[PDB]
Formats: sequence, C-alpha cells, structure tokens
Amino acid sequence: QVQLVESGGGLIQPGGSLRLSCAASGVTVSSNYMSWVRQAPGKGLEWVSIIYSGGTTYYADSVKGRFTISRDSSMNTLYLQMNSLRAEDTAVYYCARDLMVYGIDVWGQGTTVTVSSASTKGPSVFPLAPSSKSTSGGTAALGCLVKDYFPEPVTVSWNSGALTSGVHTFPAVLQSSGLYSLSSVVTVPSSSLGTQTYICNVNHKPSNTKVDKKVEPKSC
Amino acid sequence: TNLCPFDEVFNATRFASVYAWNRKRISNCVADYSVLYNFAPFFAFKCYGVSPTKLNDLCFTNVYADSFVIRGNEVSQIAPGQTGNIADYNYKLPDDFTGCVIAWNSNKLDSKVGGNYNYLYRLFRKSNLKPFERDISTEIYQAGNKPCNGVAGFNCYFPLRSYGFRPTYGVGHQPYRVVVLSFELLHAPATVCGK
Amino acid sequence: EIVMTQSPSSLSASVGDRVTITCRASQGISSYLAWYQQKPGKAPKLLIYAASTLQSGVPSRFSGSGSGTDFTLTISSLQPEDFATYYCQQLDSYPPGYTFGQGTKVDIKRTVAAPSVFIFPPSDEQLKSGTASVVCLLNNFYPREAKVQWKVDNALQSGNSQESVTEQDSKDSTYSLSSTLTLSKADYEKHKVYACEVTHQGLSSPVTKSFNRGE
Ligand SMILES: *[C@@H]1O[C@H](CO)[C@@H](O)[C@H](O)[C@H]1NC(C)=O
Repeated sequence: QVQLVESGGGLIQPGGSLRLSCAASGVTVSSNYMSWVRQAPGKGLEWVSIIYSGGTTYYADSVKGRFTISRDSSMNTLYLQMNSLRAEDTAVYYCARDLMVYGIDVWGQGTTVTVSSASTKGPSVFPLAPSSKSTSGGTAALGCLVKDYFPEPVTVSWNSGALTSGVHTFPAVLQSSGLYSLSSVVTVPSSSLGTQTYICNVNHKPSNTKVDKKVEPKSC
Repeated sequence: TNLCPFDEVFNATRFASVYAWNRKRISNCVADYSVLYNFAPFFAFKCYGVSPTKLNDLCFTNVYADSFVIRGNEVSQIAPGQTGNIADYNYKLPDDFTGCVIAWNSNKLDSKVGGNYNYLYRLFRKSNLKPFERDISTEIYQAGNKPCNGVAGFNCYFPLRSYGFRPTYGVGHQPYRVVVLSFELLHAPATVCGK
Repeated sequence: EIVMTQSPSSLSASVGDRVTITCRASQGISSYLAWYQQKPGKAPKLLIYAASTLQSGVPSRFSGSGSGTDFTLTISSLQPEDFATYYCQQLDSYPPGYTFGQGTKVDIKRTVAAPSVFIFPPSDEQLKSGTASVVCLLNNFYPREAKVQWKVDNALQSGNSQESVTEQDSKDSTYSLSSTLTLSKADYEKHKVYACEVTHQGLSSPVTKSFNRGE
C-alpha cells in the first residue's frame, strides 16, 4: 500500500490558521524530498514548499513567512502549517514525494482549503422563465438561478430526478460579494411546456436548505 | 625552498566529481598567491575570513586544495552557510570558514557533444554532510520502508546522478571547475608562508 | 524566475491522431523537465521525467523530446483515456519554483456545432430584492471558443458579467455556456433593450437574442 492521505483542510476566515496533514504508508517521509503543490479552482499547478531528507526546507515567495513545512518521523507524516491565510490561498493542496530529476511520482488525493470572509448562507432560487425569445426553433429553454450562497457546493435536480435529458448544471462562479452564483437549465420540446410542469430542486447542506421552485412561462 | 604545487591543482587536465572531491595537502612550501590574484577574466575569487592582499603576509600550518566540478547554478552553494543538493549532500563548507573559493567556466574542457556523463553528483542522502566530509558510498538509497538489498528499482534508487555536460547548454548548466583553498592555523609550526 | 510558456492552450483531436504539445522555458534548463496528465477531480499523473524518459506504467505511445528551452510531448496514437489536461514542469532546482506550464486541454474533435442562444430577463421575485440578473445561454456548441458580448441600449457592457462553461458533454461532445449580467434595480430600470451577442465558428454572423424591459 503506497499512498498519501491528506487531511486538515476546510473553511477558515482570512488571517486564520490551518494545519494540513499527510499520512504516508510505503514511502518514508524523513527519507524523501516531500513537496506541497496546490491548484486553485480552474488554474494550473503551483509549487508551495519542499523539505529535504537532510532537513533543508524551501518555500515559494508568496508563502514565505506564513507557511512552515514539517514532518514527524515517528508518525511518518508530512505537515504544512499555514498561518496568515489569504483568499488567494484557496486551492486543493496536494502532498507529494518528489524525485527531483525523476519527476514527482507519488501524489495524494488532495484536501480542499477555502479562505473567505463570508458566512454560511442559503441560496435564493429564481426562475429562468421560457419566453417567446427563449425558443430558437422547435425546443425552448428554461432554468433556475441559484444565487448568493456559501460555501460550495449545491446540488440541483429537476422534477425530483424524473427529468435528466438535456439538463446542464453549470459550475458555480464566485461573485465579487464573495458568494457563489450558479445556474441550471434544461431544454424541452415547446409542445410540453404547458402540459408538463418543471420544478428544480435545490439542496444546500451547509445551510440545511431544500428549496423547490416551479418555473413557469412569464405572464405579459 | 619548495614552491607550493598550485600549478598541479588548477592546471590539472581532469577534475574529480563533486561527490568524490579531491583534496591535495599543501604544506612546507613557499606559496605564490600573485598567480591566483587574477588568472583570467573569470573573477570567482570570494574570500571568507581572510583578505587576499594579506595572504602573502601570513603563515599557515597547512593549506588544503579541494577541487571538483559542478554546474553554474550551483556555484552559489560553495560558500559558508549554504543549502541545496550540492551543499547538503556533496561538499559543505563550515559556518566559520576561513579561505577563498575559486571557480571558472570550463565548458570548452568538460563538455562533449554527446554529453560528458563522467562528472557525477549525489542526489539522495539520509542526512546532511558535516563540513569537509566526503561520502563516496554508492549504496542503493532506501526511500521507502522495504529494504533494498542492493536492488535498484522503486523506492530503491542509485544515490548518484550524471551531469551530462553539453557545450550548447545554458550558462547555468555548463560545467564549472571549483578550487577551494582552506587556510588552517592550529597549534603547530607554520610552514606555508608567502613571498 | 523561469517562465514556462506552454502551447497550445487547447487542442482538438480524434482517436488515433498524433498529438503534439510544446513547452518553452525562458532560459536554458538543459533536460530538467517533466510532463504530467490530469483529469478533472483527480490528482496529476507523472508521464515523462528527465525531458524524455518514460515513467514506469505509462503506455509507450507517450514520448518526450527536446533539450535546453524547447520541449515537445508526443502521443503517437491518441486513445480515449488520453483526453485530459497536460502540464510541463521545470524540475531544475534553480531558481527553485519548479514552475508548471499553463496547461493544454485536449478535447474530443467533432464537427462544428452552432450554439442555441436563449436570453432570460430577471425574475419579478428577484427585482423585488433590488438586484437584476440577466442570463444568456449558449446550448450545445463546438468548439469551446465562443464570445459573448452584452449590449444595454446598444452600449457594449463589460466588467459586470460572469461566465461558466460545462465540461465537454460525454454524449455529443458539445459545450454549454451561461453568462450572468448583474445590475442594481436602479440601473436596470434606466435602460430598455437588453441583448447578448454570440459569435462562434458555427455562426457566419453574430446571433443576438434581445428583450425590452417590461414587454
Ligand atoms: C596554467 O597554465 C596556463 C597555460 O596553460 C597559464 O596561462 C596559467 O598561468 C597557469 N596557471 C598556473 C597557476 O600556473
């Protein structure tokens, strides 16, 4: 069993402190180049810190003076103490065994760290009504706007799961307010819009919020 | 009145690898530091703990001449209080180092068109080197919990890597010959003076 | 610091094609480079190390080449499990960093498909709150590259809109995009004509879906 298991990630307000753990089996942490690599949502990989088998540590410029990499040889565990956390530290954090010229061969599954000054809030669900302008030809589109919630994620279904074909639930966007916004639309034949009723089921476990919103044609 | 064999160290046709650096013990001779003052346009002449102009006026018990070859990106580690794969696992200088460090680009000498894999360096080691320690061990490095037993493979890697010096490489990856002169002065008769 | 410029940002290829990705360092790094494969939600996977050496367990269709500044990854015969995002890394320990490339997304190549454009006015319920969100939908199109331009009374709007793209659909290999234009209720009631203009390869001329506030 050769694997790395991360833990310790979660939600924390800016300036707070958070300690990530990396439990190893098979690979010995005190004998290897161990590195932390993070990846922000939708961005590329970024190296953070490394600890040599001899004890030499090296940190990226953006995390110098805030992060401290360490290890417990008896636990066979790698640690990353992250202080003075900022919003730009929000990323999935991988611990990995670095082989220098031989690449980075062993990666962990990753732990998610989210740094935001936002509180837990349930989303508002607004209907995206299928109008005459929302019908290109033969089929029309309708949907729901899941706006202003925190944190991730939300799950959206249609007619309690009975409607699955042609459904597109987009990945959320982070608004300037710090709250996520999300939309889920479905395309149906124009002939069924007034014999079949369409309700989107929005579930947000962080706020214990389940909301069922009926989407109907707009009334002129 | 023997002259200190400085010609034999700098003008040697072949240098040793950094992990198995050669050390020439120089003692009981008259040293000429004026030929090392300014050899060529290469001015890698950082002296620590001692002044260059004062070397001709000082007598030392023994003078050690350490010679090896590294890349350009690693010469910044051949200094007191440095870290890296070279400083930690190949050649470490003490924090109170008294001496001078000399280096010059030897791309026209130590780099072949097909890669000069003769020069090596140590990549894996369980702990850091003490000052002036030479580790020539080639034991398969055990990076996991399973013992290697001299079997190269996964978690069991050879602790030495080749440099592959090519003349078209970048300046930082071109070979550099380094000569470190250590000046010792302990309770002993001083025999290496200048003139 | 070394800057690793990777190109192209995205490429389309069918099964069996010969795929080539380019990675360029801002200065000579000799052979200190590695290639990685990553699929959404999964950890990265090492493919090539030491510029051109194949990692154990990687299929032989993968091969690396180049030295100094110009490096190329090559998939001789693209397989279905190879549609992913690939990165290059500078394993050189100077100047630390270990900079990664920008990344190259390899999606499934299919015929061009024009997007279906739908515009949604803000709901009366949301206008009661004080915020007006207009949504423009681009349904089932290919390729990924598509441009959405908001116009408010024929004034090109930028900076107050956000977009989101789904992953390539596992059945028809198309993309879908939503664009959310957000205004205060005050600014929303100051204007009449709201439109999103969609340009795409499958459209010979820009498509515009519009409404008038209150009709
Ligand atoms: C080494 O030899 C070169 C010529 O081959 C000469 O220019 C240089 O001065 C010599 N250095 C020493 C220390 O003798």
